[PDB]
Amino acid sequence: MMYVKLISSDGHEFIVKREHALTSGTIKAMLSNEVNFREIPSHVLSKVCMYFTYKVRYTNSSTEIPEFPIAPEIALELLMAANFLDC
Amino acid sequence: MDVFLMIRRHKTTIFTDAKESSTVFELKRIVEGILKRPPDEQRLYKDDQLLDDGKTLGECGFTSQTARPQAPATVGLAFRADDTFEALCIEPFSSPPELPDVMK
Amino acid sequence: VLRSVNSREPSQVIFCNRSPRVVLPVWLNFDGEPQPYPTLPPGTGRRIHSYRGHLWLFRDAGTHDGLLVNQTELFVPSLNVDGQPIFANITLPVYTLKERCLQVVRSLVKPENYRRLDIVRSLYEDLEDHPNVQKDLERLT
Ligand SMILES: Cc1ncsc1-c1ccc(CNC(=O)[C@@H]2C[C@@H](O)CN2C(=O)[C@@H](NC(=O)C2CC2)C(C)(C)C)cc1
Repeated sequence: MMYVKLISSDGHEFIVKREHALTSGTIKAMLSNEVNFREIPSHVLSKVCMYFTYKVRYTNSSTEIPEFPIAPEIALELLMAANFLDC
Repeated sequence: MDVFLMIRRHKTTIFTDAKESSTVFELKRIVEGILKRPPDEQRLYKDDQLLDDGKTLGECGFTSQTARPQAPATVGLAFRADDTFEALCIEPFSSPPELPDVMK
Repeated sequence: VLRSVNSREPSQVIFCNRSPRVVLPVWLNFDGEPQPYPTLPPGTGRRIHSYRGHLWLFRDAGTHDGLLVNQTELFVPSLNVDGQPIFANITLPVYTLKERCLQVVRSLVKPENYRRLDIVRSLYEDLEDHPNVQKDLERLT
């Protein structure tokens, strides 16, 4: 399977399916197999990756959809990230 | 049933899924394809517990309703350099800042 | 344009809330005006009397966030077969990460304080432009 590496500002290396990372048009542009995110710290990028998994799993599915959880403390940074990444 | 995992060593985190019926050893084969280290140079952990190769992920507590897409379960990973295995080290993620006043 | 048809042919429906939100059902009346109906708590159902060709949509009662019914925006009661009710399965959408973040930020910050947030003006605008049924009726047209 094809993976790509997404690297946080603090140096955490997140390895995810390419297909998953292409959820983001921004990441697609940055690839077109590693991308560095100078403004996205690991406590945000980890959650971004979890969102990819969530979206791929639950898009076009019949099984009941749970709420995607976001702790108050990270919501503002996650919002900024999602706006940059267009996801 | 799919289980959704983060396989973590040092500052490396792999997001992937696997069958509840699949084995620890089979998960090392997955890690091998990604990080290019054979199973015999890997130790996998649930918290502090070393996982046995022949056990299913299910038997080791990774179930579909706890290892969820939006909140995946963590599997610790340690590598053998030369003769002996390093200790299990998982770098924590960064800390969120304080809530801005208007969010309190 | 988007409005219920005055058919007068009864259709019994089960509104089934399979979301974790408090659900506001909204009937579009014969002039296209959204009429709100009693709310449904999370996981609850109601057997209700509607009519063929009537139009309904469903919202989070507290925030007006969009919800899906049988996987789509609008629900139109059809003919009941064998006297069985039509099921309207109300669920969460897969929101974009951005929309979900906006929801959470809106839930923690009083609207007067959106401007005090340290973000680009366009995100302040995104926060202030909260979900609203009128907005979506214009959109859906
Ligand atoms: C109990 C409840 N909880 C959440 S919604 C709900 C509820 C409560 C009451 C009703 C009663 N049904 C109605 O009001 C239906 C629904 C919609 O189709 C409009 N409607 C009508 O009876 C409408 N009547 C007609 O169209 C008659 C000319 C046939 C009027 C009275 C609103 C003009 C339906 C649902």
